Formats: sequence, C-alpha cells, structure tokens
Amino acid sequence: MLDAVTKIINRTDAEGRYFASKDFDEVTRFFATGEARLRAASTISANAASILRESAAALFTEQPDLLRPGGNAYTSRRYAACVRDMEYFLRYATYALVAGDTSVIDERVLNGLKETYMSLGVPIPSTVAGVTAMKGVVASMIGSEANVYFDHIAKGLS
Amino acid sequence: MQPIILRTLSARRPVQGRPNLETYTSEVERWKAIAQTQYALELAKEMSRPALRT
Ligand SMILES: CCC1=C(C)/C(=C/C2=NC(=C\c3[nH]c(/C=C4\NC(=O)[C@H](C)[C@H]4CC)c(C)c3CCC(=O)O)/C(CCC(=O)O)=C2C)NC1=O
Repeated sequence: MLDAVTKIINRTDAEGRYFASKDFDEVTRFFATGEARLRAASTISANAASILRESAAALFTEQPDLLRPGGNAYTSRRYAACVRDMEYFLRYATYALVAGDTSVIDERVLNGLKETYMSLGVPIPSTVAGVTAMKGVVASMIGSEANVYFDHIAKGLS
Repeated sequence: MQPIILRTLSARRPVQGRPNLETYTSEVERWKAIAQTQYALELAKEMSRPALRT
C-alpha cells in the first residue's frame, strides 16, 4: 500500500527527478492536515460499534426485504456477514483516511469484492446504499473528511 | 339561641399523605407488557413473510 507521501515520491520517481517546490508544497499540505486526520480516525475508532449499529439500522430500514425470508440478508449467518462487511468498510476507510491515499482499499477491500458479490448473489446496489448510509453517519460524526474514501468503496462495487 | 349545634366536625380521612404506588405501578407495567405482546405477535407475524412476493 501507499500513503500520500509515498504516492508523491512515486510520482517524482517515475520522472526521475528530485522533489521540486510544488512537491514539497504538497507534502507540507499533507503534513499540516495530519493532526485533523488522526483526530477523525481516533473519533471513528472510539465509536466504531455505534457507527456500525446505526449504519446497519439505516440500511435495513431503507430495504426491509433484505431481512425477510428469501432476502440476501436473511439468516443469522448472512446478517453477520453483512455487518462484518460494513465493519470492514469502516475500518479500511479509517486506514485510508489516516494514510491520505486509497490504495489500502484497493489492496485489502476491492481485491475481488465485486466478483465475489456478483458470484454469491449479494445485491451490489443495496451494498452501495449501506456504504452510503455509513458515509453519512461518519460525516455527521466527524465531517466531510472521509466522504471520498467511502465513495471509493462505492465506486469499487458500482 | 341555646341549642347545641355542632359546626366543624373532623373528617373520616387521616392527616397523612398519599401512600406510594410503586407496587401498583409495577403491576400496571406487567399488564402493559402483556398487552404489548399481543400486538407485537401480529407485527412479528408480518415480519416473517417472504421478501418480494407482493
Ligand atoms: C477484509 C476484506 C474482506 C471483505 C470486503 C470481505 C467481503 C465478503 N463478503 C462475503 C459474503 C457476504 N456478504 C454479505 C453482505 C451483503 N448482504 C446484503 O444483504 C448486503 C446489501 C450486503 C452488505 C451491506 C453477505 C450476506 C454475504 C454472505 C453470502 C452468502 O453466504 O450467500 C464474502 C464471501 C466469503 C464469506 O462469506 O466469508 C466476502 C469475501 N471479506 C473480506 O475478508
């Protein structure tokens, strides 16, 4: 995986050049926002259980048919797999928020997830709706700082 | 005016205050729970129907 600084390093290395003024400006901008991102990550970590609880509540309030018999979230096992997926999304979005780069989501989350969901019959639009509900919860909790990362997960499924 | 007429007789009730109703409140809560169960059973019957068969 990469973070923002390693991404800038790779960008300057592909061109075979030392860091210039713009590169140092970008790295400084990343360092300046680090305290805020760490605060957001700690805030998410402190309330991960409650975020997950109310995110699943929102998802299954919007689409009750998933819980009903014949729905893709009807069994103890499939409900558990669903909330485990949402917990994965929250944790890896927090990782990406700390890193400032989405490569952790590509490496650890979207490595065959869309194929898995199409194979198992998991409804992708419902999963994106749940991811969006969690994005809204986290945004109301800490602000817009993490929205993009959740959108990334959505774009990996859509 | 010399008949004995009594004006201000004391009342039956005692001077104390109202006894507390915690045990009565508990039994009322029990009745509430019993009544809630009979509606929750119907709504639960609704919850266990299949998903997309409207
Ligand atoms: C750490 C990285 C990681 C991810 C991302 C991950 C997701 C993931 N979810 C899976 C299944 C699943 N995923 C879901 C969740 C869906 N149910 C729908 O109703 C919802 C819309 C939606 C979630 C919001 C369900 C129900 C299953 C079970 C599928 C089945 O057994 O038929 C599977 C197949 C194997 C298994 O069930 O354990 C994977 C690999 N696993 C991982 O190790």
